[PDB]
Amino acid sequence: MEKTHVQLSLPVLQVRDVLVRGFGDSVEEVLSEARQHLKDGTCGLVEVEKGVLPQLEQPYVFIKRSDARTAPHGHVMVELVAELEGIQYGRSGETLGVLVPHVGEIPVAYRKVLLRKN
Ligand SMILES: Nc1nc2ccc(I)cc2s1
Repeated sequence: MEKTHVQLSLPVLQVRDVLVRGFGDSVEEVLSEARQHLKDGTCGLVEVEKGVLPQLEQPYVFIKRSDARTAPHGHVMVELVAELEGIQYGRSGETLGVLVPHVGEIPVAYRKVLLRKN
């Protein structure tokens, strides 16, 4: 009975602090693990700038904006899209960041999102 969307506040991490630099070894695994870490409260977000992606591990999981009107309760509506070797699995809007495991690193901010659970 999972609701279609969940309001989450994600810790924003600096890339050089991240200890576990991705979720796994295949597109299906990284999407699965991302969704589990989101449910457990153990997922962080790295904002993408020059130099960030080469310091993280593929496949990547991005959170991308899913619409233009829903910022319900101050949370941007987003969905997950994976990337491996330049091919994306999903099509969505602008990237808010790359998701990574959170294992206790100190964040620099929080990003409020309304996440589509599949
Ligand atoms: N299918 C499911 N994916 C997710 C993603 C985030 C959260 I919180 C719960 C679930 S259950």
